Amino acid sequence: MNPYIYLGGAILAQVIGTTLMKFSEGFTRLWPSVGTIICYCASFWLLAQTLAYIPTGIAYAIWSGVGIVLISLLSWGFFGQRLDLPAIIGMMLICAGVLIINLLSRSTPH
Amino acid sequence: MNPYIYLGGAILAEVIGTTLMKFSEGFTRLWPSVGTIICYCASFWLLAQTLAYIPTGIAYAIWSGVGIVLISLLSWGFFGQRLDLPAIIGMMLICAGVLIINLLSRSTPH
Ligand SMILES: c1ccc([P+](c2ccccc2)(c2ccccc2)c2ccccc2)cc1
Repeated sequence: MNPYIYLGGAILAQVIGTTLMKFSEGFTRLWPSVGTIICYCASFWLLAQTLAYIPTGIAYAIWSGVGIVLISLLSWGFFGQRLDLPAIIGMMLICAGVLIINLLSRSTPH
Repeated sequence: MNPYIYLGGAILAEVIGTTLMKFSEGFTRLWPSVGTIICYCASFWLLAQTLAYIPTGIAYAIWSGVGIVLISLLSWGFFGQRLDLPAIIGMMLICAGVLIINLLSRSTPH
């Protein structure tokens, strides 16, 4: 795999998984439930493979924060698309997170 | 039960889980790896108990502020690393980002 394509897959898995679990309200359908756990385990594996390459606690927090803001922003657009302050600030936060991951990566000896 | 104590325990379970996940070094240590799975699942369960008494964004704001300091202290303590300039800005972004998004976000329709 490519580590950024795999990261995009992990972001996609987080978006689908949170939404699917929210709709399900628990484990309802067995194949969705097992598949959701497997997609999260595959996503978690990428963090374990990237353990020393970037500082773990800050990296997880930035990825998680970007993820829930992205999930909320996608849900907000589904409710109705607004050029409003939380959506604008959410995009700025995601852009700052992407920039901060580069800065964390380049302040970590490769 | 006491929900404030449960939330503190839920955060502690994540911080210990993340500490075990770093200690496990790419899944090489078997017994911390087994403990890691249990600690995150326990954190999720304690969080599930919490989110019947403290709302999701309110809980996330507390989790974001309290938890980062605790894992950072352990990160210096056992893994010998210091927060550099972009990591400090990242911590500021995590701390203030939840508050501004939660303040300016608009209510769910359903
Ligand atoms: C397990 C179950 C729920 C959460 P989260 C959350 C999900 C994704 C990214 C960031 C946060 C949540 C999301 C939507 C509905 C309910 C719960 C979560 C974590 C800590 C504190 C509050 C909320 C976390 C782990």
